[PDB]
Amino acid sequence: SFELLHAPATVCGPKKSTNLVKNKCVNFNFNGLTGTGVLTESNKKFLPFQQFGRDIADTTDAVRDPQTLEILDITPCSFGGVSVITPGTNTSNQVAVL
Amino acid sequence: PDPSKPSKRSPIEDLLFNKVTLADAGFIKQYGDCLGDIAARDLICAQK
Repeated sequence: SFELLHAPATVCGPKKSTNLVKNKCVNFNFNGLTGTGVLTESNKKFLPFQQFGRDIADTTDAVRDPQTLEILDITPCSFGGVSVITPGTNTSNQVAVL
Repeated sequence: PDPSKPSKRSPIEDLLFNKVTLADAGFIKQYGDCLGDIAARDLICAQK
Protein backbone atom coordinates (compact mmCIF):
# COMPACT_ATOMS: atom_id res chain seq x y z
CA SER A 1 0.00 0.00 0.00
CA PHE A 2 1.80 2.98 -1.46
CA GLU A 3 1.07 6.37 0.14
CA LEU A 4 0.99 8.98 -2.71
CA LEU A 5 -0.16 11.62 -0.25
CA HIS A 6 1.62 14.77 0.75
CA ALA A 7 4.63 14.24 2.90
CA PRO A 8 8.33 14.25 1.92
CA ALA A 9 9.48 11.03 0.18
CA THR A 10 11.15 8.46 2.43
CA VAL A 11 11.53 5.60 -0.07
CA CYS A 12 12.60 5.67 -3.77
CA GLY A 13 14.86 3.44 -5.97
CA PRO A 14 18.70 2.87 -5.93
CA LYS A 15 19.00 4.94 -9.17
CA LYS A 16 20.63 8.45 -8.91
CA SER A 17 18.56 11.48 -8.60
CA THR A 18 17.84 13.43 -11.69
CA ASN A 19 16.25 16.85 -10.97
CA LEU A 20 13.31 18.52 -12.96
CA VAL A 21 13.91 19.43 -16.57
CA LYS A 22 11.63 22.35 -17.57
CA ASN A 23 10.13 22.82 -21.04
CA LYS A 24 11.60 19.51 -22.54
CA CYS A 25 9.72 16.27 -23.07
CA VAL A 26 10.74 13.82 -20.30
CA ASN A 27 9.53 10.65 -18.83
CA PHE A 28 8.26 11.54 -15.38
CA ASN A 29 7.02 9.48 -12.49
CA PHE A 30 6.13 11.40 -9.32
CA ASN A 31 3.67 10.35 -6.59
CA GLY A 32 2.08 7.55 -8.67
CA LEU A 33 1.71 9.76 -11.62
CA THR A 34 3.80 8.80 -14.61
CA GLY A 35 3.50 9.29 -18.35
CA THR A 36 5.48 11.19 -20.99
CA GLY A 37 5.26 14.95 -20.63
CA VAL A 38 6.71 18.40 -20.12
CA LEU A 39 7.36 19.49 -16.52
CA THR A 40 6.76 23.09 -15.23
CA GLU A 41 5.77 24.45 -11.89
CA SER A 42 2.31 25.22 -10.36
CA ASN A 43 0.13 27.90 -11.76
CA LYS A 44 -2.98 25.91 -10.90
CA LYS A 45 -4.66 26.40 -7.43
CA PHE A 46 -4.57 23.46 -5.19
CA LEU A 47 -6.01 22.22 -1.96
CA PRO A 48 -3.53 20.48 0.37
CA PHE A 49 -5.50 17.33 -0.07
CA GLN A 50 -5.53 17.65 -3.85
CA GLN A 51 -1.94 18.18 -4.70
CA PHE A 52 -1.98 15.68 -7.43
CA GLY A 53 -4.29 15.12 -10.31
CA ARG A 54 -5.40 12.78 -12.88
CA ASP A 55 -7.89 14.08 -15.38
CA ILE A 56 -11.01 12.40 -16.94
CA ALA A 57 -8.65 11.33 -19.84
CA ASP A 58 -6.66 9.19 -17.40
CA THR A 59 -3.53 11.21 -17.82
CA THR A 60 -1.51 13.29 -15.38
CA ASP A 61 -2.81 16.83 -14.62
CA ALA A 62 -0.66 17.86 -11.69
CA VAL A 63 1.62 16.20 -9.10
CA ARG A 64 3.45 17.23 -6.01
CA ASP A 65 7.26 16.83 -6.17
CA PRO A 66 8.79 14.12 -3.76
CA GLN A 67 11.89 16.05 -2.78
CA THR A 68 11.01 19.68 -3.10
CA LEU A 69 7.98 21.54 -1.56
CA GLU A 70 6.55 22.67 -5.03
CA ILE A 71 3.48 21.26 -6.75
CA LEU A 72 4.30 20.60 -10.48
CA ASP A 73 1.90 21.16 -13.36
CA ILE A 74 2.57 18.53 -16.03
CA THR A 75 1.16 18.79 -19.49
CA PRO A 76 1.53 15.81 -21.94
CA CYS A 77 4.32 16.31 -24.66
CA SER A 78 3.63 18.45 -27.77
CA PHE A 79 2.51 16.97 -31.10
CA GLY A 80 0.78 18.15 -34.29
CA GLY A 81 -0.36 17.20 -37.66
CA VAL A 82 1.86 16.80 -40.70
CA SER A 83 0.13 18.57 -43.52
CA VAL A 84 2.14 18.28 -46.72
CA ILE A 85 1.63 20.63 -49.57
CA THR A 86 2.47 18.57 -52.63
CA PRO A 87 1.37 18.67 -56.40
CA GLY A 88 0.53 15.85 -58.74
CA THR A 89 3.22 13.24 -59.83
CA ASN A 90 2.75 14.61 -63.43
CA THR A 91 5.13 17.32 -62.37
CA SER A 92 8.06 17.36 -60.06
CA ASN A 93 6.94 16.91 -56.37
CA GLN A 94 7.46 19.56 -53.71
CA VAL A 95 7.23 19.13 -50.00
CA ALA A 96 6.21 22.01 -47.69
CA VAL A 97 5.06 20.87 -44.29
CA LEU A 98 2.68 22.73 -41.96
CA PRO B 1 -18.97 49.12 -40.92
CA ASP B 2 -17.67 51.57 -38.29
CA PRO B 3 -13.90 51.68 -39.14
CA SER B 4 -13.21 53.32 -35.68
CA LYS B 5 -13.95 49.93 -34.09
CA PRO B 6 -11.22 47.15 -33.77
CA SER B 7 -12.82 45.33 -36.68
CA LYS B 8 -14.81 46.90 -39.61
CA ARG B 9 -18.09 45.94 -38.03
CA SER B 10 -21.41 47.68 -38.06
CA PRO B 11 -23.18 48.58 -34.75
CA ILE B 12 -25.34 45.50 -35.52
CA GLU B 13 -22.28 43.17 -36.21
CA ASP B 14 -20.70 44.26 -32.96
CA LEU B 15 -23.54 42.60 -31.18
CA LEU B 16 -23.62 39.57 -33.52
CA PHE B 17 -19.96 39.03 -32.53
CA ASN B 18 -19.73 39.95 -28.81
CA LYS B 19 -22.92 38.00 -27.95
CA VAL B 20 -21.40 34.79 -29.73
CA THR B 21 -18.71 32.82 -27.68
CA LEU B 22 -17.33 29.92 -29.43
CA ALA B 23 -15.37 27.16 -27.73
CA ASP B 24 -12.65 25.74 -30.01
CA ALA B 25 -9.37 23.86 -29.24
CA GLY B 26 -6.24 25.80 -30.27
CA PHE B 27 -8.11 29.09 -29.74
CA ILE B 28 -8.58 27.93 -26.10
CA LYS B 29 -5.04 27.44 -24.87
CA GLN B 30 -3.89 24.95 -22.28
CA TYR B 31 -3.94 25.41 -18.55
CA GLY B 32 -0.41 25.01 -17.32
CA ASP B 33 0.93 25.26 -20.86
CA CYS B 34 3.20 22.55 -22.48
CA LEU B 35 5.48 24.23 -25.08
CA GLY B 36 5.61 27.71 -26.74
CA ASP B 37 4.49 31.17 -25.94
CA ILE B 38 0.96 31.90 -24.79
CA ALA B 39 0.92 34.39 -27.70
CA ALA B 40 -0.69 33.79 -31.02
CA ARG B 41 -0.87 30.01 -31.65
CA ASP B 42 2.71 29.67 -30.49
CA LEU B 43 1.49 27.51 -27.51
CA ILE B 44 0.35 24.00 -28.46
CA CYS B 45 -3.10 22.99 -27.46
CA ALA B 46 -4.84 19.64 -28.18
CA GLN B 47 -7.20 19.71 -25.18
CA LYS B 48 -6.27 16.64 -22.93
